[PDB]
Order: sequence, then C-alpha cells, then structure tokens
Amino acid sequence: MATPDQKSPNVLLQNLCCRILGRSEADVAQQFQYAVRVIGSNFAPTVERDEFLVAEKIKKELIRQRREADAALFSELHRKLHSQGVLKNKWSILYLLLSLSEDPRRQPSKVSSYATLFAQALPRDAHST
Amino acid sequence: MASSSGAGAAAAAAAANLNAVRETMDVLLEISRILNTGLDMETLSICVRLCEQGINPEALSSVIKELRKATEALKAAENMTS
Amino acid sequence: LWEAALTYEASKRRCWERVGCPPGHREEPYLTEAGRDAFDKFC
Amino acid sequence: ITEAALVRDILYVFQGIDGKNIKMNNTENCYKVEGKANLSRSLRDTAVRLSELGWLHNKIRRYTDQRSLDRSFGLVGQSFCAALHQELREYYRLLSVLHSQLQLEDDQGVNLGLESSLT
Amino acid sequence: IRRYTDQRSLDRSFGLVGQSFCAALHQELREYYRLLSVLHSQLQLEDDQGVNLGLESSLT
Amino acid sequence: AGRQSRTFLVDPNLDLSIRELVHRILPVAASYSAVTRFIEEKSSFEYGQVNHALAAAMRTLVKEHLILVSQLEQLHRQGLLSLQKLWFYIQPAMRTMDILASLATSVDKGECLGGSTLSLLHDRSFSYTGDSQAQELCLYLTKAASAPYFEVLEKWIYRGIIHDPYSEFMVEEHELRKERIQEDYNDKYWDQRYTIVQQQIPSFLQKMADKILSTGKYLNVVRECGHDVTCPVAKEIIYTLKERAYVEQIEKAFNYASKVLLDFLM
Amino acid sequence: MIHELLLALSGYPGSIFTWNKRSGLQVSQDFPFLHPSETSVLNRLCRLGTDYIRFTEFIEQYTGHVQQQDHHPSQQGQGGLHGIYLRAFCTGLDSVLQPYRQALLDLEQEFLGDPHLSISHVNYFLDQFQLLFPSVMVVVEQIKSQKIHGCQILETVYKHSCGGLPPVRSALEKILAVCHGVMYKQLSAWM
Amino acid sequence: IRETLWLLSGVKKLFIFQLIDGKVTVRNNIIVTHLTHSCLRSVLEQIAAYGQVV
Repeated sequence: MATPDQKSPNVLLQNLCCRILGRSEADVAQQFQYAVRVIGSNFAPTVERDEFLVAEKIKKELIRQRREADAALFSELHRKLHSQGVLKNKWSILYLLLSLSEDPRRQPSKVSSYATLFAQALPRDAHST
Repeated sequence: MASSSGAGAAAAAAAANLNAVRETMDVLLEISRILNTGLDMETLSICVRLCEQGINPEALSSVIKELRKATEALKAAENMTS
Repeated sequence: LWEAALTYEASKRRCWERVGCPPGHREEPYLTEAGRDAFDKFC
Repeated sequence: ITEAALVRDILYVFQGIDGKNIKMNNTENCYKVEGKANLSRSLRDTAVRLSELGWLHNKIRRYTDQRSLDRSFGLVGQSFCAALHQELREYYRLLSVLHSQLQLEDDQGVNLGLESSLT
Repeated sequence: IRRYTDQRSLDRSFGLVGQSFCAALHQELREYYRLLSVLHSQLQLEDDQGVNLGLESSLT
Repeated sequence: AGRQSRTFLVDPNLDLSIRELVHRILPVAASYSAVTRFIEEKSSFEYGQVNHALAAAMRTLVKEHLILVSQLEQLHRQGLLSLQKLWFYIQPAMRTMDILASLATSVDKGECLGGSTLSLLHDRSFSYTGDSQAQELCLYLTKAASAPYFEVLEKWIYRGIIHDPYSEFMVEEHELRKERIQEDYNDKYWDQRYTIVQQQIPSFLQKMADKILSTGKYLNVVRECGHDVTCPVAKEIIYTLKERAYVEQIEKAFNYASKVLLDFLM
Repeated sequence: MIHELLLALSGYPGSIFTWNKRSGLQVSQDFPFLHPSETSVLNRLCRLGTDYIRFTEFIEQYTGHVQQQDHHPSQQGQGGLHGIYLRAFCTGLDSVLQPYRQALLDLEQEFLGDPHLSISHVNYFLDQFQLLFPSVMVVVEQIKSQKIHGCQILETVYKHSCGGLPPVRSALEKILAVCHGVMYKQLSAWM
Repeated sequence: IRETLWLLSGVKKLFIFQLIDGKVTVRNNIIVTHLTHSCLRSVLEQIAAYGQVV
C-alpha cells in the first residue's frame, strides 16, 4: 500500500548505509557522517542530461569486455526502459550504474590498461545554475 | 520476388473488381432500359448503394417515385412561371 | 515506497484482445462454474 | 519532408528496400532520394551516406542468396555463405532494434525532444 | 595575447620549453574564453527571456 | 581542389562577426575532412599493417568526434547551444582534430612506412611534449601502432621467423642459396639471411637494432641447425615512453639466445 | 496483425496473407496501415512462410493421406509417397519443423508481452529458419521428383546430407538418423 | 478456446460450430479481435474437420 513519494535524503541515506554496512544506523554513525558530509554539498549542474552519451559509454565498455551480445541485449533493455515511463531521470540512473559497474572481466579477473581518452562527455557547466 | 506479392495481388484484385463493377453496371443499365425505369447511372448507383446498405426496396421505390413526381411538379411550375 | 510498491506481483495472464495493460483481467468463469454463490443467484 | 520519413527510408535501405522518397537508382547503382524539393541538401547528403551502406547491404544479401543455392560452389562456398548469413542476421538484429525504437517513439505519441529521439 | 600565441605557435625553433609555455597560455586562454562564453550565455539568456529579471545575468 | 584543405563559402549577406567566427571555426571541419580522406586512402591492405592500424585508431577517434557532434546536436535540439557555447565546447575538440590532421599530413607527406612511421610518431610525440591532451593522444596512437611492429619484433626475436607481408620490420631477409652458404666464401648465410632495413629501423629501437639483429640471426641459425628453440622469455612488447622496459626485455632475449647458441656450439 | 501473420505462418491464410495453389502463400493486398517498404519486408518473410506452407502441404500429401492399397506395395512408393522410408521421411520432416513451430509460438508469446515490438524483431528472430527451410525444401522436392523408393531414398538423403550448410547438415543428420533407424529395424528383422 | 474445447469434448449444438447434416460448420458471422475473418475461418475449419471426424 506504499505510494511513491519523495522522502528526505536522511531516510534514504540511512537505509542505504544500513544495507551497505549490514549494521544498525548506530553502528555506522561515523560512516554515515562522512557520507552525509560529502553528499550534502554536491549538486550536479555539470552533468549533461543526455542518455545517448551514457548508452554509448556502456556499449563501449561492453565491447571492451568482449560482450557484444550483451551490448545488444543492453541496447534492447534500454529500448524497453524507454518504452516504460516509470523513470524520469534515466541519465542519472545510467550514469550511476556505469560508475558503479564492475567489469566481470576485471570474462577474466583484470582489465587491460586504463588509457582514459578525451572522448568523455559534456560539461553542462555552460548554464547559469 | 518475395516482396512483390502484396501490392501486385492488391492491384490485380482492384482491376478485377473494377471490371466486375463495370459488368454489373452494364447488366443493370440493360435491365433498366428493358424495364423502362428511367434511371441514370448515378441514380442507379445510389439505389444500389442504398440497397446494399439495407434500405427497404418498397420505401426506396416510393421515395424515388415521390421525388420524380416532385421534380415534375417543380418543372411544371417553373415552366408556367417562366 | 516505490520499492515497497516494487514488491508487488502481477498476473501473467495476457490476451490478444488487450495490449495497453496486460496485467491480466480475470476471464471470470461462467455455465455453472462460478461456484455456490453464483448458483444461488441463478436459482 | 519530415525527418521521420527519412528514418523509415533508411530502415528500408538497411533492409535493402527502397523508401517512399528514397529509391535505388539502378543507373547509378545506388539508392537515390526522390527529387521532391523539400529535402535539405544537407539532409540529402546524409541520406546518400546512409544509402551507400544500404546499397552495400543489398548487394551482399543478393550475393549470398544467389550463391547459397549453388551446390556446385561446394562445402567451402556454403560455409562462406553461412557465415555471411550469420553476420547478416546480427546486422538485421541491430536494425530490428533501431526500427523498434523508432516504432516505440511513434507509438508513445509524445514529442519528447529527449536525446533518445532518432536523429 | 592571441597574436602572441599565433606568432609563437608557428615557430618550431621555439623548442619544447617555448611550446610548453605556449600550451599553458593556450590553456589559460581556453579557460578565459570559457568564462567569456558563460558570461555571454548569461547575457543572451537575459536578452532572450524578455523579462527584466534583475538577476546578475541581465546585461548591464 | 587537389590535396588542399576544404574551403567553405559563406553567404556574403551573413554578419561580418558571424562570418569571422565561422572562418575561425571551419578549420576543424577541414581537418575532419582531411582525416577522413587519409583514413580512406591508407585503409587499403596494400599500405601495410602499420598504416592500417593508424587508420583504425583514426576511425576510433572519428567515432568519438561524431559522438561529440551528436551531443552538440542534442543541445541544439534543446535550443541550449549558443555560438559562444559552441566555440567553448569545440575549442578542445578543435585542437585535438588539428593535431590529428597535422600528424596525418606529416605521415602522408613522408610516405612513412614501418620503422619510419614509428620514428615519425615518436618525433611527433616529442613535439607534443608540452600538450598533455596531445601527449595522451600521441601515446594512445603510438601504443596502438606498435602492436603490429612489436608483434613482428616478437616473432623475429622469439622464433627467428619473419612473417612480414609488408617488409616493415627493421630486419630484411635475403634468400641465400644454402648450398653455397657452406661452400661460398661469402657469408651469404650470415649476411643475407638477416639484413638490416635502415629505413625500417624504428627510432626508438635504433639503439638496440644490432642486438635485435644478432638475436634474430642466432635464432635463425638454431632453427637451421635443427634445434627447435622455444623462447622462454617471449613476452608482449609494449610501447612505453619513459621506461625502456622493452629494451631490457630485448636484452634478456638476446642473452638467452646467445646462451642457447653457445651451448649448441660447444 | 502479428497474430494474423503467425496464423499464416501457422498455416491459416487470411485476408491479408493469401495462399495461392500456384504461388503459395502471398500477401493478399497492400494494407493502408503498412509502409510499402514494410509491405516489401513482410512479403520477403512471407516467402519463407510460403515455403513452410508448401512443406506442410507435402507432409500432408505423404503422411496425412491413407496409403492406397495397391497390391504391389513397392509401386505405391513411386507415384504416391509410400513405403516405410516415406513414413520415416515425413516423420523426420515433422520433427525438423517442430523446432520452427516452437520458435513461432515463442515469438507469439514475446510479441504478446511487449506492444512496442515491431515486425523487424520477428524478422530477426525468424531469419534462421528463413535460411534453413529452403535447402530442406529443395531436398524434399528432389526426393519427390526422382521418385526415390525404399532404401534408395536413404542413399539420396545421404548424398544430400553431405551439404555445406551447418544447420542443414544437422537437420539432414536428424532425418538420416531416423531413416537409419528404420533401416536398422528392417535389418534386425532379417538377421 | 472454450467453445473449441467443448467441441473437442464432443459437445453437440455449439453456437459457433453448427452441425449441419452431420458436418460441423462454423457460423459465418463470427469474428475475433486478433484474427482476420478468413484466417480464423481457416483455423476453425481445420478444427471443425477434426470435430466432424469425432
């Protein structure tokens, strides 16, 4: 009987910390405070709300992992996700997942080099936030 | 050769339907002429469409006769007033 | 709340008469077979 | 001419099919955009760029279909045709995904100027 | 500044240190142009919005 | 017109300031067109694996450029793109494309092949020593370009086999009649089986070329002696700018081959 | 529309997909709801569907019909498909078509699941059978045309089994296995 | 589907499939949302042939 509603960052952060640490909020107070401090002053006006860049990055990562079939599956999944109107900030979710993505090859047990390229993305900083 | 079957068949069906309609209209025109009904192609087509749409033939015939009588009365009035 | 709502299961029943919400719609049995209460209503 | 019609034509060309406004010019052995005035010259050039790929696709598929039936090509020839068919299947899968995305965009009825629109 | 950068960017005889100095200057110039672009975008936003928003972005 | 940069005609009725901004920006697109022409020309198999790899890397960077352009297109579709924002966002991209185009034009003018191509890449990387973005780009390009050359080097040093379809390795083989190799006073076996291609000597390997030559000569002798030599030190050679780790690995391989040959002879 | 397409692919021709005894399964007409390029692609798939329909017709012709009791059973195999080898051939053909039927049902379920899927997804999914079916149809037509009888049919299947298409190779291997099972049963009876 | 199962269960006097001279015949005025009248008619005709046999 839960209706989706905007709950304060404190509640969400508390639940997140509890599940990540697997302990009561009392046992993660120091970690909670550190996370709260870092999170509390961070708004991304610089993030470009463009799903296409994230999708391209995901595709490139999958290709790097030699998972082209998985890349096609991901493309289809993204198409289905776009078909569903449940999520509004897809760019944010995709960016978060990619940042939190862990390479199964890193399949294997490591990744060949990390020659980060200038490719990257947009800076959005151009607007007067 | 695969792709062609829908549009080609549609075109052949349309041509056959047109020829069938022409044959039916010719038969109907001949019947009307033999019966001296006085119907033209447009009126005959309208009557055929009405019958296909379920119009009662007695009602339709009475309406047609009344419309013809009204047209004749209006033509007589126009010729007497002119 | 969305995630509490996330734990909701929905019917896999689909039909080719419905495409916009295929969450099932319960064919709703008929001629006896709707059970005792329907039979009593029929009587 | 709406861009969406060009998208449809490009999806057909990716299938090797002539669009409503883009047709294969056998004289140029290339898909040609119909000379309707409302095509931007830039849009025309982009269409030509995509139609070269569609022409290559159709040529390859014609070759595969023509040679797959020839038993006299032998087992190696049949194997080459099979590999080509597999790659063509992958290409067709990608094309199907793109077509489905365009169809979904049409189906949602909303003009979302979102980055997801097929530009 | 731009004339100096263009004058020195073409001189291969300036050597690696000279090129590095020019590169640093170009980076700072890029930052300056970015800032100028941001200010231009704010002024353009003020002109395009038609509202006399007394925001710091209004081109006074 | 010819191998010139693409020129653009701007409508004369355009704003002079707009026209000047366009004339300032257009060079990036000319570089793009030149790069595409270079990629399409050097993409033929005939140009050898090094040129093919260069073209492939250029294609990857072109893909990144197209992605950037698509993102700018998205911003334009939002109406959020001003000319100043465009200039700001494209300035780094403009510089990257210009560096790439200058490198392409230098390679094309020099007809650089194999070791000469690697030398040109090294020299260009030193020319961009002050531009960290350009330095990273050159490092990516060099690491990619060494792959076929380091593969050929590995094959020569570890197996003494020249699998060089394009004659890109610094060592060239000449067919010496083996019958006269024992008979003829001329060291046709020693001198013609392995020859140094001076033009194909990579500038980064020039200091080790003689040791490489000796290593491959020794391996070829061992194979011609009928001793199958599995090189235990065969490792992937990776281009590195600061560390000559490949040099130390080559020296280790040379010492291993020397020891094996000495034991065989004794 | 997808259900109608599958029904035609399931052997139920409709108003959109017309079956012609001479032309086989064909798209009946241009539909106003399809782009003409989409009509062309759909008819391209309909070529495979037509081949499937013709295969099903052949299956009915050779297994679905009662064997005429002509006193000499050896000659029943000539004009009409008859013989134990003919029954084995029909059984193998049906077994090979079973995976296609399963794939068609799975496609129907998937298309029922997602209303945003297009016919292109089916064309991707069904392309493997669009490559498989023509070669087996050619082999069957050769068997019919040469009036292969008894174990001589097995020899022809073996000759055709050496084809180059890996999927065709596997299918013909299944058919040959069934035919060899019949042959081995007869050999068992004799020995 | 239910009426088809009832026919296959050997029920007589079905509404869609009428038995005329011992032949199961489909009522002509039946349509389904997901099938063409001709396609549905063909499938039902195959089912009706099996039902007539039964």
